[PDB]
Amino acid sequence: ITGTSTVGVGRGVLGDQKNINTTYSTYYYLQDNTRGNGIFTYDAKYRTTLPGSLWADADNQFFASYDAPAVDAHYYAGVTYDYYKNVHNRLSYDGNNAAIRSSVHYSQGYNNAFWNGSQMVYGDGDGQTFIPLSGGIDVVAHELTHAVTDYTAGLIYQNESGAINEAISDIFGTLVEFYANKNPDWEIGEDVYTPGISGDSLRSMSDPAKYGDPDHYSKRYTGTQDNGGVHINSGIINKAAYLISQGGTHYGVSVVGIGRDKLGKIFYRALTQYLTPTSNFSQLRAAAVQSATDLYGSTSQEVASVKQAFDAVGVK
Ligand SMILES: [Ca+2]
Ligand SMILES: [Ca+2]
Ligand SMILES: [Ca+2]
Ligand SMILES: [Ca+2]
Ligand SMILES: [Ru+3]
Repeated sequence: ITGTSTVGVGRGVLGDQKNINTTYSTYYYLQDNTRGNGIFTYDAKYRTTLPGSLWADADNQFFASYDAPAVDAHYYAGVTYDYYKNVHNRLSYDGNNAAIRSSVHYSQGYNNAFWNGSQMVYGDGDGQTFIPLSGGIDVVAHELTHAVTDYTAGLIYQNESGAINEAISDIFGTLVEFYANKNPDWEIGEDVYTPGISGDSLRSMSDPAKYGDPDHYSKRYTGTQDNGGVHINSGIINKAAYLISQGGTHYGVSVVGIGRDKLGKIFYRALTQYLTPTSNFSQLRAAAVQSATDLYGSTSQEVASVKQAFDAVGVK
């Protein structure tokens, strides 16, 4: 909507107060004009018609329980925007400041969040398996990263390119979580998963096997469920990424860690310059090696560590 930029205040899903960029014109709307061509957050009102209505509030205060998922979808979209711009010089998900649109209160008891090809969509969870999923910065940045991938490598969402697509989203969702630097970890979804159980999450990058996901190519899933296991075999690549950043010895193979920033540069460059829609795991290894070669040189530790990491998960 046309209006003047303002700053509202509210509480997110986890009860934390944050300021949010809004737009005033009769109502205060969740429209942030300070980032690219705008960040816009919508109310799906428990139904499934999208995007629903641009979020309107009479007084620019967003402290009602119903407001919380919107506050966090809006704010963490901005954090994700900031990460890609400041860390990778990328302006929004298309690299040309496309508007970022999000809808919350999608459906009823909906235990998921997703990028639909055009926007982000967040369920509220059923209160048991999940609380509103925009409360998880890694979930928000994971699904916004699917938009980045769709505009760059274009990894097809099935089989190994699909598991790479998923891992790329887990990798950058986690790096955005470290960027925001609030209780960061290498798990996925922990802030919004199972409020009745502490210490768990949807997936783990540092030990995928904690949830029955493979941590080596010899344990890959080859059936047809889950689009050929894209949320399962993503564990193989998540482990590789974790090892590249943090190092460790995995099934006897030692990896020298090079840290998060370099993991992020290498995988960003792979995603945007070398991966293609049909890339498989072995092709990702090559892309990552070449990216590390470009950035740090063929004889670098960075290249050697990337190779160690893919050897450790059985990917040649
Ligand atoms: Ca209000
Ligand atoms: Ca965390
Ligand atoms: Ca996390
Ligand atoms: Ca939990
Ligand atoms: Ru996903």
